[PDB]
Amino acid sequence: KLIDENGRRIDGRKKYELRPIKMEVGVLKNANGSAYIEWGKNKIIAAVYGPRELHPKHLQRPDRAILRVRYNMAPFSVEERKKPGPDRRSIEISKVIKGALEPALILEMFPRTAIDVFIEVLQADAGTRVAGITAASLALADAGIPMRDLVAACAAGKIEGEIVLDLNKEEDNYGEADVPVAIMPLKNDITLLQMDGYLTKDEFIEAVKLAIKGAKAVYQKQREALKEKYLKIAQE
Amino acid sequence: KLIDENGRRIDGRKKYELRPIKMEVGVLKNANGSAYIEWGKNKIIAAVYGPRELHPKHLQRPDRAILRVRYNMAPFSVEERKKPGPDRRSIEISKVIKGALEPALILEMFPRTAIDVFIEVLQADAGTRVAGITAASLALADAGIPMRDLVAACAAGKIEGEIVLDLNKEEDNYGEADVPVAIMPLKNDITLLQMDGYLTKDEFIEAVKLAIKGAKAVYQKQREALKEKYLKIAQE
Amino acid sequence: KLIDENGRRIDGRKKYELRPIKMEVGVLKNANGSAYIEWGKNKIIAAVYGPRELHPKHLQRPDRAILRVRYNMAPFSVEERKKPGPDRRSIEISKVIKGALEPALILEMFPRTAIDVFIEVLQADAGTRVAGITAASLALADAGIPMRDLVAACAAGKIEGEIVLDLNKEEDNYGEADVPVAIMPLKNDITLLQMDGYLTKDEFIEAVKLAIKGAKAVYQKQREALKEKYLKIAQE
Amino acid sequence: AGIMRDHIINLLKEGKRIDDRGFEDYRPIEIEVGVIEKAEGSALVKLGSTQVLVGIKTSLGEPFPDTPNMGVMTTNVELVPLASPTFEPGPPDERAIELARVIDRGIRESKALNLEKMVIVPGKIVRVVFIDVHVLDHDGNLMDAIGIAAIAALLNARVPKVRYNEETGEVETLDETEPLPVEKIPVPVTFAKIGNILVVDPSLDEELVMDGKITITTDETGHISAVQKSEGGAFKLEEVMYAVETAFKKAEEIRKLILEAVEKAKQ
Amino acid sequence: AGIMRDHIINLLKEGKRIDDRGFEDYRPIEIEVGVIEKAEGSALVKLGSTQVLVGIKTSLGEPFPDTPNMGVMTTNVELVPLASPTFEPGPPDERAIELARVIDRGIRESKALNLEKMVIVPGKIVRVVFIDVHVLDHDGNLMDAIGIAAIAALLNARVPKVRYNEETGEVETLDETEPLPVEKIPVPVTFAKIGNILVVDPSLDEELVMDGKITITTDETGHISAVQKSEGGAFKLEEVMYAVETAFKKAEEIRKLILEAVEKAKQ
Amino acid sequence: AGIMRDHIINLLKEGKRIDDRGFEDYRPIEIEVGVIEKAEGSALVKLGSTQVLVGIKTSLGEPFPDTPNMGVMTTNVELVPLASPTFEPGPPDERAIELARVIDRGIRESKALNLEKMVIVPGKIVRVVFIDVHVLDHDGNLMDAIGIAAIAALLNARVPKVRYNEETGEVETLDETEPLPVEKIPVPVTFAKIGNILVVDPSLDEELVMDGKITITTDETGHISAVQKSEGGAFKLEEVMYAVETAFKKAEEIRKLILEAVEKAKQ
RNA sequence: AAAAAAA
RNA sequence: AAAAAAA
RNA sequence: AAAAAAA
Repeated sequence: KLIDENGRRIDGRKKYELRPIKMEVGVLKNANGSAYIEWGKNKIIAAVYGPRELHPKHLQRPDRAILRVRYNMAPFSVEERKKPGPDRRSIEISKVIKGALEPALILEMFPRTAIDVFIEVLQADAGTRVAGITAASLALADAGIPMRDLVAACAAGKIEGEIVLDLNKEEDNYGEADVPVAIMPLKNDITLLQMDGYLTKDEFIEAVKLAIKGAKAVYQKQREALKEKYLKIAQE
Repeated sequence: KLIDENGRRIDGRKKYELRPIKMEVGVLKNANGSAYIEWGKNKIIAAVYGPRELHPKHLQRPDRAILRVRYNMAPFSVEERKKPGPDRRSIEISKVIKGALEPALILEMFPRTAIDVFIEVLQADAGTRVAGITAASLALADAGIPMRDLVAACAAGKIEGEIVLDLNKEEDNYGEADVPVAIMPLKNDITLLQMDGYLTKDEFIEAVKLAIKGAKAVYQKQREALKEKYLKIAQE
Repeated sequence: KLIDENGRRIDGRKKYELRPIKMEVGVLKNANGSAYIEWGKNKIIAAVYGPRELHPKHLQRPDRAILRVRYNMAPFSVEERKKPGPDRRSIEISKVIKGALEPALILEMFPRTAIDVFIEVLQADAGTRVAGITAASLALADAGIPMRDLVAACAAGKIEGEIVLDLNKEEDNYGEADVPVAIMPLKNDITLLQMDGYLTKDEFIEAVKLAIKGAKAVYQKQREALKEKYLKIAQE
Repeated sequence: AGIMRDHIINLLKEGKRIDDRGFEDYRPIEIEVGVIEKAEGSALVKLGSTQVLVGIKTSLGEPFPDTPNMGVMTTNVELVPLASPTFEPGPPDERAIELARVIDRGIRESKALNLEKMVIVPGKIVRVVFIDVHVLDHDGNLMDAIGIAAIAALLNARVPKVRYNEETGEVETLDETEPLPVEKIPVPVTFAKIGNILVVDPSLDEELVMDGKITITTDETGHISAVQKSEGGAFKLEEVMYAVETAFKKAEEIRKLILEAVEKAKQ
Repeated sequence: AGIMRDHIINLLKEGKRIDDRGFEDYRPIEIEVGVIEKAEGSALVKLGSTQVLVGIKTSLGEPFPDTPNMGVMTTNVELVPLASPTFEPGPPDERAIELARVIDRGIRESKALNLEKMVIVPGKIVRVVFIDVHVLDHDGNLMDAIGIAAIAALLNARVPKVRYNEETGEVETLDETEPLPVEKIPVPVTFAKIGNILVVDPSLDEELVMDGKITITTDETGHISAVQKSEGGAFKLEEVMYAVETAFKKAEEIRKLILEAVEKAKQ
Repeated sequence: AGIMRDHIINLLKEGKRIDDRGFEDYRPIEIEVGVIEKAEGSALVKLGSTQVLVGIKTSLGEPFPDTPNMGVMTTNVELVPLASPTFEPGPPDERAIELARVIDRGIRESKALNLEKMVIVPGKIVRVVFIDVHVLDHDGNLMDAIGIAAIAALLNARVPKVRYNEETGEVETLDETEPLPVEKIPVPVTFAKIGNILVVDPSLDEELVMDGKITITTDETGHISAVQKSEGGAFKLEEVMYAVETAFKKAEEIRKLILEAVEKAKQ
């Protein structure tokens, strides 16, 4: 305390300001598509393989690809070294990130295949899941995977009684609510929505609307990351 | 002490008295057959699936179904919360319960299939394995699985130098022997026999004979549980 | 200290003396080939199965057998009881022992199959890996597996500033380097080479050359173990 | 099986559900509390044919280094193989893990179990509360069934009175029991989005065809203590708003059943 | 392979077994104790071609909260992949677990290892005894081979004399060793039921065709310390009675071999 | 795919590698240290397209019973699935385990991290150093990339100054940081043997066709702190000698890049 | 084909 | 189809 | 295709 001075946050961000975000696509040689995101102190890499052969066969769906997501934090990504392994949290995040990406994907285009999304969090600082989904979309697009839209994501939250955009760790730690949202911006289709905290209906809804504005500005940044890539190939 | 007064047990049961037993068949929607048993303070549910497709194929037997048993205690079923997971004991009990049920089953009727038996112990109080086998038989019969006989089971034991029927936890805890038996009552075919303790030959044999009389009275109760079910379908 | 008196080691071995080694082939009924080795206080059994059907199929190679190695220490093989389980060390040893044996094997002779090598260390006392590879070769030969050569193995090491042959536990414990080598002696082909310690180039090379002389004398003992076996079958 | 989507969607178009429920109706609910008498608390909940048992077991243990002033609560969901052919033996899979965490969050973040009132010796000895969820029959809507059962079991829980003896320095566990400090009654309410329609308390057949799902957990005080869009699909902001509002309404109807069950077991 | 059942059953009808053994004969037994000199005790047992090694390792540790007056004994059976193509790497499967537990029970429940004589400081420091069973070649009858080896290894065991120094309050581990307090010699005897015939010490080929199996573990004192009908099949009460009685007889013949091996290693 | 061996072997016969490197050339190396600012140390290393990140995190913990005078170092390599389609999720497989151990050995056995200078209270409180290796893109030669990254991250590491307060008896963690006691710079250099030719820093395409591989890890002082022939194949004694000698040369060229990166991050 | 939450 | 090194 | 027993 105070996470909101007057009316500035500990890093000097205003209530509706995002942390600095940099994203880049095509950062891995092995992966079919990849994106790297630095979102505040988050440093996150996303890879996609392929659509690819799905073995065990039993897992195959006859009409469509399956999406598999693994979100993982590197041991050195958090203040207290994290034992490698997944953990309940990373498994749940993997689940909601899959559920965030799946609707953007035209999965029936590649029957019987897997699309594997990997999110490695190299440094964590609150908002890894929304920054992960954001890099994941980029990686899917980077993989040439046909998509209805990108998925852009951003968290809004409550700190010191006030609805704010894009919590950092400190703010989330001492905060009253964290509300990550992912959207497919073109149709305003919410593919991820979580709320950890305690809000009134009105608070919650303003958080979601705020988070979406944040997601929309992240979406501008994704498109620009994609444009960047298409300018790179336009050479020569 | 004293687990045997004169000549009454702590709950007032005589030496050859069973705890109160209630059993009911068809208690689950998903399972192919199911039975619930309240045997003393044991509360146990048994489910059967199906005969069903057995994958991995390698596991299939060409001439017969396989029986698979999993006995499991819920964390809150015992005085000290039990970490979920199986444990050596529940794995061994699963093994002997399979070996208890298998002979009752006409497994060659369904080549290449699995019959999966699940015993969940919701509250434990000594005799879960024999009460589990008993509900398991009911669940197998409830599943329409052709059987040579039901398997009924009951434990006898030694407390304060005396052979008694159907130990409760206290009695088993401070007891000298526990002797669960399962039988196919029609042919007096013993499909489960264990002895944990230290007995003379004579003691052991009297325990087994006693346990069988207990199993036979449990068997009456199974048949009655099955009759109950066939009266229910006879409507209208 | 002193692990080198003048110039004798704690068990009275000279610097270039091996511990007492006994080896015998065909000690198991189930395994396709087996060897037992007592090398100092090492007591190690190696088994081979077969070439045999390799399931899961995906693992099969179309042109060749695969070699799989598991090195394992029994709980009671070490001073402090070793929890059963493999461990990083036994997994790495399994890996280098496979990489030690593989080149001796004419794997394309048995496409799509597995050759499974098992090394159980019943008592450990430094040099289990080289004694394991040595018994493993014998077990492979005992299995009638066509081989370009036996693989013989021996460790050399540095104790009290001096390059010595075949460390025992004490010597390895208080030693400056341990250098196991495995060779296919006929062509002087080094199939295993490890160095744990800190040596000059010259030290390291003399250790390797020494270890090879040790491996060559172990190789004489393998051949003699094989001769022994062929004398046994020559009856009648 | 896919034949089912079309039937379900089309019925939905006619304002109908396969079992004749309204879009906002729960299947019949049965809550029975204190059924595992060995446990400190318990609740058997049935949402139609979905059945879940929750047992509460408590002990005394050390708090987490970071929170020496809070008792401990931990939530585990076992999707036991007997409950569903989709449930395989083994450690919790992502479904079980998400159910546990969302339900835990609903309780934790509303402070429905007040962990601060579970301290015996600050920094050393606190009450440890295991919420152990045994799903017994999966016929859809585990999330709500598990949260209803969890909070009903916590309300049912009677735990040994514990006293720190100031003179011997020992903690004494008494025979007398007391409730847990349960102060709020969060209830998850869960909707399936099927096409452009949300339907509360989706049965398995509805979950089989849904596009996506959203759970809103709310307490008596008008607060939301958890939200979880789960599975795929997408919701419109106005669908969420609808869900939140309808949640509060359905949660309240459910809280009444919970309090009734809780009170009945004291009869 | 199934061709084998018919041959085995028919031979059995003629009072014969494939290896010309009587129905009540063990295959040749070899017991050699103290073979792993690093361990505190050990026994290599061969029942025909079945071979199992057991090592005893002891240390000092805390007793279990509930039993501050008892040392610790724990039994593990490793069905090592080298012993049998049916043995796969990994944690103990149900076969290994049942073998461990039945053999443990035979020793535990007969108090053959007297845990009360393994206390150094009540409630704080007791001897911990690991019975580690390494099955080296599975040619049938692991249960008896493992129990014979286990008790022979315990009889072979020499453990550091330990003294609680009353003045420094430290425990001192001395060089002098002493036996473990082994007071009974439980021996499992195991029968295969093949058709209507029980045959003691079934080889693998007999286990392959048996209907079921029963193990009776008895000590010198005429007591049964474990019984385990294992695998499927069914026994008649009179078959059990026969098994118990024949067990005591065979166990005694085996105890003599155990004591002899144990005594030989002291030569 | 096997088409590739023949092309690679034949090019090798003409003194050529697929990427026009000499037999003794590394692919371009990029070392960037201190990239994970939350960690105490870190290094991103690229050998061509192989990329590995290493993070150093330290805490204070108890030393191992046997070594109360040494801090703790532990090395883990995660072959994360994103790095390679050959990398599957789960605990470290033998590749990851061998990489960790060989790299650990290179550091440990050269005392490059001096564990003796990591003691706070002998026998009770030492620095614990986790070398956590996150392989991000596997394009061959993980061993060298991981060792370069590991030692560069250790050189980059700044850890809280810690003082044992002699009066309160507490350990105090200060804000001021200090380097770790890094005293040597072991660098693994790794060769692929392809036919009769060794080629340093094998790319994946070369690893795909190699016969075998050997890693020599050496420090500034002319000492070898680890050697590991890995995978199959066989080396001649004269190939090893060549490898050792060439290692020292290549390690030195690499040490210069490491020191430069390390120094640059202090700019 | 097995004592958490936050990061 | 998930705090080591040595033994 | 990896420190138990009892409950």
